[PDB]
Amino acid sequence: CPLMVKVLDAVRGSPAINVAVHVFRKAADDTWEPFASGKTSESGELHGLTTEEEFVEGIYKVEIDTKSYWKALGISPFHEHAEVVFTANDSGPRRYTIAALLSPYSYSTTAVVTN
Amino acid sequence: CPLMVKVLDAVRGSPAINVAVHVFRKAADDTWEPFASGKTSESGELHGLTTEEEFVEGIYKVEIDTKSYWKALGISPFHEHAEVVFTANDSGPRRYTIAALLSPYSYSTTAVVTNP
Amino acid sequence: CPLMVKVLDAVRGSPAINVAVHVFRKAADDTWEPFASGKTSESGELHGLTTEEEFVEGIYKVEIDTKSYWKALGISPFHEHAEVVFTANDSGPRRYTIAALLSPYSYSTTAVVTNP
Amino acid sequence: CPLMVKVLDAVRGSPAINVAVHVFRKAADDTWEPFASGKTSESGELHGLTTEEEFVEGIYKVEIDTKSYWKALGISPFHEHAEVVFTANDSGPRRYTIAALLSPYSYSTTAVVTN
Ligand SMILES: O=C(O)[C@H]1O[C@@H](Oc2cc(O)cc(/C=C/c3ccc(O)cc3)c2)[C@H](O)[C@@H](O)[C@@H]1O
Ligand SMILES: O=C(O)[C@H]1O[C@@H](Oc2cc(O)cc(/C=C/c3ccc(O)cc3)c2)[C@H](O)[C@@H](O)[C@@H]1O
Repeated sequence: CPLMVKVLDAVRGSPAINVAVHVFRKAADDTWEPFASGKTSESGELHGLTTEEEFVEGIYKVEIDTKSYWKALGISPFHEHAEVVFTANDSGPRRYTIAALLSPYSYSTTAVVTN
Repeated sequence: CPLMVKVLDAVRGSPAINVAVHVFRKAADDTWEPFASGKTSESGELHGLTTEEEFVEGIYKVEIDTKSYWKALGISPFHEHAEVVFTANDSGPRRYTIAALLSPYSYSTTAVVTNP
Repeated sequence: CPLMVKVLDAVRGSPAINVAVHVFRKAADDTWEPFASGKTSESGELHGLTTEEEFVEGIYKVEIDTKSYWKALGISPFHEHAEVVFTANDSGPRRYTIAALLSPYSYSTTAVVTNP
Repeated sequence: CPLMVKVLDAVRGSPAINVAVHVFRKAADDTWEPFASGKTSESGELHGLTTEEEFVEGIYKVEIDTKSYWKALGISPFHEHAEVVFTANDSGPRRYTIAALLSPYSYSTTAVVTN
């Protein structure tokens, strides 16, 4: 599992559950091609997006659909989505975790890249 | 000034200086049209991107060129750019400050929205 | 103004208003002596805590009373207060801005340190 | 394990390893009594601090020794330590995770409280 996503809710102090996540890969023509998607689990995690074989070097975009999350909780949020855009590099460690901490008017995202 | 950007560097404890910022607006055909651009000052602020008249309702993307910023400092960061996407002015005109706190493998962003 | 505090509310996208702030300084005997206190303005800023003369070298604790802030808004938060502890002025006088971004189960804080 | 700590490094994009963590409980006289301590693991985590039986309601302080962490990496940091002060409440979910994301001049901490 070379790419995982973890999403946390800073208002409730919980994992952010049932958040839609869409991953795209940047194509040669510089458009964003759908790559993988899913919804976060009860633990705020989304595993199984891709495989080592398919996750080649390139630029990827992870879009986290924060607006729908907040609206489902009855809260009015600022963003349309949270977006994380990065280059996958083979010279780095093998596993990418993209973590995001959500608030209605803010977020904070880090990458944890490990062997 | 209805849209302003503030960027801080969490490594050095300073304003993030000379950070390029490109703003796009979603057009009727659903693509991202270039809207305004600039770079942060010595105070990490970017003023004067647009005007009240031009900043109409829509969906805007503020791309903060964090990779270019880190590379110019000779460091290899993780993200390409921090993107902030939001609907603006859909309850009338507001003033928006988009703030970002940058580290090489992480960034934070928040919005401060005021009603003049 | 060598020590200033800025607090933002990540729930409402606004300055955090009327947030109490207590600053302590570690005394020679190792306890936390009260140093200055104030509350944030309508802009979420707190100026005038101290002076250049009084703000000598030392270890300072800035306690931001986030629980009191959230409770006054009728919400039940997780932390008691955000504490920011740092050595100041140990390479000569500097100006410090302590910024904090608050949510009920989370907060961020960064420092901006400038040399006049 | 009612209390866990997770520490991440926002400069390196990694877990923060071998970070000292000290937990205190606020005593009746309002002093801070040592309660539990340890160093984060290779995954940036510290488990086994306490037990359900010992972790009673009260105010706790988790001090993360960030200054030593940064200095060991050759980096000059701003803070003496990161401090997380909170009330443990039995009406809430059973497990507290205190997460912290470190930079030299900044940090960000959340609580994930789950069943
Ligand atoms: O199940 C697991 O292995 C772990 O899940 C962990 O949850 C995570 C996992 C992860 O890869 C990253 C985070 C990141 C927290 C974070 C905190 C602040 C911020 O600005 C951004 C992110 C939390 C729990 O914190 C830990 O307590 C548990 O053990
Ligand atoms: O628009 C607003 O109401 C306010 O936003 C403010 O934006 C700032 C300015 C500043 O000096 C620091 C900050 C700190 C932002 C911050 C962002 C992310 C984080 O994790 C921690 C702090 C924000 C402007 O300083 C103020 O002039 C304006 O008024």
